[PDB]
Amino acid sequence: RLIYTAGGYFRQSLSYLEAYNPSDGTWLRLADLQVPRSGLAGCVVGGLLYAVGGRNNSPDGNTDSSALDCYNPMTNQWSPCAPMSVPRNRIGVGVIDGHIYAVGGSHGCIHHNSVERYEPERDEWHLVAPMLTRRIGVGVAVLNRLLYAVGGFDGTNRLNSAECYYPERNEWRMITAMNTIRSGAGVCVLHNCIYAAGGYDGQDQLNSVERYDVATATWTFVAPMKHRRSALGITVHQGRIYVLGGYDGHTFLDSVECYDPDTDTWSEVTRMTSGRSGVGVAVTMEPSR
Repeated sequence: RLIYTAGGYFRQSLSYLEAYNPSDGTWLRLADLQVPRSGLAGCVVGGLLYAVGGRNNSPDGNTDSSALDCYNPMTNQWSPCAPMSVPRNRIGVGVIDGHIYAVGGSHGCIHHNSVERYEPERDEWHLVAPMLTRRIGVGVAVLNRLLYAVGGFDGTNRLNSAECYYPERNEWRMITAMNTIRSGAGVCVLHNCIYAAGGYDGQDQLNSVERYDVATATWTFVAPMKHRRSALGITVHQGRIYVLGGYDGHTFLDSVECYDPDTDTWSEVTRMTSGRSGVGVAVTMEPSR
């Protein structure tokens, strides 16, 4: 299994799909996305990689994207899927029961609180209950088949609140807020905790990391990253967290850091082939040759 990064931003939105091998350190260059996009999210269902939402910032135009596209590592080919009901730049997504939930994001000046669910076996999207909060640059994770939306920006204020979606009640409930306001943080599940790493609080890019224990409904700050960063990508591979790129207020980072939960330590393990922010990241089997 490899860490795949899709899209991103450096001066303009990007079409790169590259896959990192934590063992042998290589970055594999794979088929370009059909459209350059930044602010998208990535996920894997079955063994297929999905690129969801985002925005195409190009020298000739700037369009948010409702697109859903699917990458098959066995063919090294992208195929479109049915699109979401609206464009969603700076989206978060999570997977429950083999279905993809698309959460928040922006379309122009619209800041979504809406949420919709994709069923791959029908290739179709349906709207679900909207969040309590409009959230762009929202971090999303799934724990025990409940869907969490963490932080973001509501168009006026950046957020430390978090809320939780119950699929079978079709309702959102506020949970305990994070210690730190964060939009564009990296949010993932590791072991049985929700991690929120980095992001932006409206004054500084952040290197802090905190984690939510559902048993105690509390957020605790752990080992902070080496490099402050907003709009980073994040994923879990073999029991460790990987954060990719982002923006530190000056530079589009190529740094990749890795969190070992057993030692509560971060280390820099590689650099992307070029710095970028706003990627979609996810883990799936290695391609065929």
